[PDB]
Amino acid sequence: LYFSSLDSSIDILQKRAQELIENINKSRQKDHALMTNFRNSLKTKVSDLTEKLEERIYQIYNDHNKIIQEKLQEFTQKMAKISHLETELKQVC
Amino acid sequence: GLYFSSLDSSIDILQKRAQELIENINKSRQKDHALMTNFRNSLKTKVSDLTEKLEERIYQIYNDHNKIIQEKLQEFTQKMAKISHLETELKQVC
Amino acid sequence: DEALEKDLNDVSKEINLMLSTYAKLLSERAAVDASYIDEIDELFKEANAIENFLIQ
Amino acid sequence: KDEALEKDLNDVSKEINLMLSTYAKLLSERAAVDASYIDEIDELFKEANAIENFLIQKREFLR
Repeated sequence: LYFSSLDSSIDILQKRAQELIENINKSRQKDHALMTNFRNSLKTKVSDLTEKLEERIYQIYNDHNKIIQEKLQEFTQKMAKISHLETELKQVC
Repeated sequence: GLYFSSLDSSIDILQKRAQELIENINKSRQKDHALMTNFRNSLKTKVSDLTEKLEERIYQIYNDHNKIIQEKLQEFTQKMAKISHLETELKQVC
Repeated sequence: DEALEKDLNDVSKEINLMLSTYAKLLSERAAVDASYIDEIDELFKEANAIENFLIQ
Repeated sequence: KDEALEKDLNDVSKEINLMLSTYAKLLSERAAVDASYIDEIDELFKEANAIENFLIQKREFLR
């Protein structure tokens, strides 16, 4: 009578042990999924940051090229003006 | 005559300096465009390595967790066997 | 040029914050695992109590 | 444990700061090269301008 009561205690203890091991397994699976998705979204966010850095650097380089092209065109026109002036002086002299 | 030739030489020196400068700019651009891709390579690889080291330390922690859990499970199984044998003794005696 | 400086520093800031948030996540999950260790401890206590009564 | 995680977090932050600072240096040097090229273009234009002034005053004297 007493022995059967402690027998139910024994059954509950062993079965609690099995259920607890299964809970640990599910917890490990949940932790692994959380780890992998957080790592993935982190890498995606880093890719976005690299993308914006490249965008701003590209804008800087584009403005540099615009300035270089404008100054080169202005220099070429000044050179042409000097060439025409000097040809005129050649004619006169 | 001499003045015109001197001024023509100055004008040409200007022309050649401009040409040389454009060529220099172009070569520098090819170089810099290689450099930028090199940076995007190294940034992603290093961030992955750091995440790697973090996960490594975690793996050490979880390995210690499994070691402790296995020791306690083995002792608990011993407790269950010991209690089962004691109970069998008490059952049979009574 | 100014914006490049601001955004470089901000990028470093965001990456460090994100990696520390990852570390915190990792610690919290390991803490859950340790809590299961303590649950095994509770089962051990119950086993020892039953054994003590059975001895006497 | 958590302590080791914090210390390696420090190493991670140090390394990320190192890479971003090295990138900043890389960009600063490249921008300096571009600015030097721009200054060279400006100097070339000034030389042309001086030559043009010379021709303009010679032409005005001839007329």
